[PDB]
Amino acid sequence: IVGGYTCGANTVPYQVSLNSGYHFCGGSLINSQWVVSAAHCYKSGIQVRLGEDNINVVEGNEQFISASKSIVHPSYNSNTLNNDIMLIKLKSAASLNSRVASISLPTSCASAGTQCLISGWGNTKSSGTSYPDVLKCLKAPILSDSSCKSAYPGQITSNMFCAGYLEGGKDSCQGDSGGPVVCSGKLQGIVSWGSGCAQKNKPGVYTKVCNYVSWIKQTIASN
Ligand SMILES: N=C(N)c1ccc(/N=N/Nc2ccc(C(=N)N)cc2)cc1
Ligand SMILES: [Ca+2]
Repeated sequence: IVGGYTCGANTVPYQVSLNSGYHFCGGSLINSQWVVSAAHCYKSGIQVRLGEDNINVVEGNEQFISASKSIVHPSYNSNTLNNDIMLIKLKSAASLNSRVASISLPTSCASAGTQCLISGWGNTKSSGTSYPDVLKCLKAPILSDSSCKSAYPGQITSNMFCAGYLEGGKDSCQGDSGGPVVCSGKLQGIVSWGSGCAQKNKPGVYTKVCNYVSWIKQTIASN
C-alpha cells in the first residue's frame, strides 16, 4: 500500500497473509474455512496466516492454517486478469473472534464514490521498494467505470473496478494482491492489478467481488 497508513494491529480482522515461506499475497477471510484472494496469487502449498499484524514477528494473535485446496475461478484469464479471484480452503477452521473475523460478501455491487478500505503488506513505494512489516491501510473511493476504462483502455472488464486516486500517490501495490477492498463492511474488491503503483491516472484495479458471490457460495457449498 502506497500512501496509506498503519492500520493498527488486528484492526482488519479478515485480512490474511498468504505465506509460502514468505508473504506473497493478501486474502480475505470470508468464513471460518475459506479465504478469497486473487487468482494470480495462486500457488500450491499456501499457508494462510490470519490474525497478522507484523508478518515478520509472532505477536500472539496469529493463526497459521495450511490451505487444503485452492479453487481458481473457472474463467480466470491470467493474460487479462479477467476473473482474478480464487478461493482457498483452510485445512481447519479458523478460530473467530474480534481479531480474526470473516468479512461479509456483498449482496450488491458498490458504486463509484463509495469509500473503501484497502489493506495489505505490499510495497509502500511507488518508486523503488519498501515492504512494511505491519499491515497498511488505505481509504480509497471506488472510481467510475468510465474513469477506470479511460485510465486503462481496452483492459477493464465488467469484473473489474478501479479504486483510488487519479492524482496518484495512494494505491495498493505489489504484495497487496489478493487482499481486500472492503466498503461499508462488505468485501467488494480484491487487489488485482494496476500499472505500477500510485501512478497518476493509473489507479488500482480490483476484482469486482459482487460478481462472484454466487460462484463463491456455490463453491463453498460443495467443497
Ligand atoms: N493498485 C495497483 N497499482 C497494483 C496493485 C497490485 C499489483 N500487483 N499485482 N501484481 C501482480 C503480479 C503478478 C500477476 C500475474 N501473475 N499476472 C498479476 C499481478 C499491481 C498494481
Ligand atoms: Ca505476526
